[PDB]
Amino acid sequence: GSWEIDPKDLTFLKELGTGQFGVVKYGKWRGQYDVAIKMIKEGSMSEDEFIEEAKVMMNLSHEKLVQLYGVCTKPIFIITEYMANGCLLNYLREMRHRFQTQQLLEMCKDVCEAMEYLESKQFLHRDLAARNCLVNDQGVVKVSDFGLSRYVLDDEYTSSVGSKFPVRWSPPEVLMYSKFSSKSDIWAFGVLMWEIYSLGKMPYERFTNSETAEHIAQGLRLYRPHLASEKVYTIMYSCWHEKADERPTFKILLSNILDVMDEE
Ligand SMILES: Cc1cc(-c2ccnc(Nc3cnn(C)c3)n2)ccc1CNC(=O)N1CC(OC(C)C)C1
Repeated sequence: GSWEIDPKDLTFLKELGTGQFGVVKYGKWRGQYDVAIKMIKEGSMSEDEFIEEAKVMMNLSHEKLVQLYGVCTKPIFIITEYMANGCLLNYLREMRHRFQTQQLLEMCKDVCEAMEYLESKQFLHRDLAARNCLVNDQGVVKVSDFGLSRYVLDDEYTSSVGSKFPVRWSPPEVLMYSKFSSKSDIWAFGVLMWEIYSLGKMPYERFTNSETAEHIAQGLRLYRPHLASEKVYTIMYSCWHEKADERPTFKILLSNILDVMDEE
């Protein structure tokens, strides 16, 4: 099929790590083109549902999305774009980079462009956070594994009380009522900007998940990272309005980030 990649066209070269579905490896497709290969461990994925949605994910084409090239469905494999510099979260925590804030702003812009595109397709990421962003050889950040949360069978990940749930990237109405929308992706983007300007600090670093959920339920918020200007903090803070309707769109966040870039 159009979505299906012949696994005999793959050459496995390096292990990259382990995620919710198991090992990811680096390799080549037809001897020439770098790819990342997710080897989906048995029982970790609702596979038939994912296969049908891979038809829609293939067509989600934006330069700031980590592209899904295809799937191996005859473990099943997911074949994606390769990002030489790995995960954004680990990238931010490498102090050797000595990032300027203009560089941090450009990572935010990168992610916001991917997400303005997904929102234009009415497609929700559902687990946006720095761990689900990757960095290529030119320092470009792209958004990875968008939509994949729907096919995770692990109950610790899919329940809002589970140990693996993205509590610290979740708006109040997700934590209280499981009400997901474009505005929960907005909430998580603001936490992501906070992670970037915090150089990979855990949000609510001194709190448990349970204490975070009570905190944000009482109206309390993350506060300004040392490297965020007042204008940058205003942008991320706009994402955390208690009323989902009063949060910006990604088109509006993109205009604000572009505005501020004119100041560095
Ligand atoms: C290990 C790994 C590598 C990659 C990957 C892809 C492309 N390029 C590179 N490059 C690179 C260079 N160095 N390193 C170390 C990596 N890496 C992508 C994901 C993962 C693991 N997460 C995972 O699979 N998840 C599915 C998602 O599910 C939730 C959203 C529900 C989280």
